[PDB]
Amino acid sequence: MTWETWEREIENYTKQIYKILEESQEQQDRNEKDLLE
Amino acid sequence: MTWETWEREIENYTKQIYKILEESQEQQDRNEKDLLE
Amino acid sequence: MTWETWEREIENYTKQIYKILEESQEQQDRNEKDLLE
Amino acid sequence: SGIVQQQNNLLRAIEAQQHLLQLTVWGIKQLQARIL
Amino acid sequence: SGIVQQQNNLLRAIEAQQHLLQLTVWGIKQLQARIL
Amino acid sequence: SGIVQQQNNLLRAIEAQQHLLQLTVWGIKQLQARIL
Repeated sequence: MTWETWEREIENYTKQIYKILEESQEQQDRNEKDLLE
Repeated sequence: MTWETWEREIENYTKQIYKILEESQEQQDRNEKDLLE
Repeated sequence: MTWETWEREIENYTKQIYKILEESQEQQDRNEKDLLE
Repeated sequence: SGIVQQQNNLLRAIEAQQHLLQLTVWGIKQLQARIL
Repeated sequence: SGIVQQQNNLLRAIEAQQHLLQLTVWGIKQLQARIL
Repeated sequence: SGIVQQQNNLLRAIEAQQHLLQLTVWGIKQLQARIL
């Protein structure tokens, strides 16, 4: 595997992780709101 | 630590986490089924 | 970033994680005890 | 439902991070094979 | 309550680990550039 | 019970991930010491 592919893979998984972290934050938000009310 | 033991520990924790993730996926599916039914 | 600030940041976040996971263990204990009630 | 959904979200995050971790292991091994 | 709070903490742990992952990527890239 | 067990599963995965992270840090430091 080339470092070029390695870099692309790093960027891709990093992008996906941040998407999942955003979803997780949003769901944590919903769950905390639901609990408090 | 040295590179031989490093390689061994990498393999060991890699297998460890794969097993836990597999167990987690199974539990996730079970929880989703139980919630629906 | 330099190798010196890299090392200190690794240490910083490692200590943070240990603290968060210790808290998480304590919470796991509580949730398991709650589950009986 | 929301708690179960969040468990799925956290599982997906950990799985994605494990892929990233495997890439870093590959990179360390690549560099190790050249340097030493 | 307790479950939702623990999900918060697991998420915080995962977020901190993401910082460590990106630091390890930085280190690998620095070494790679050096020896190319 | 299943939800509480899954929380433990995720905690265990994160802890294993942390051990892997610690190993990648060690490897990077070793390479750094040799190259710099």
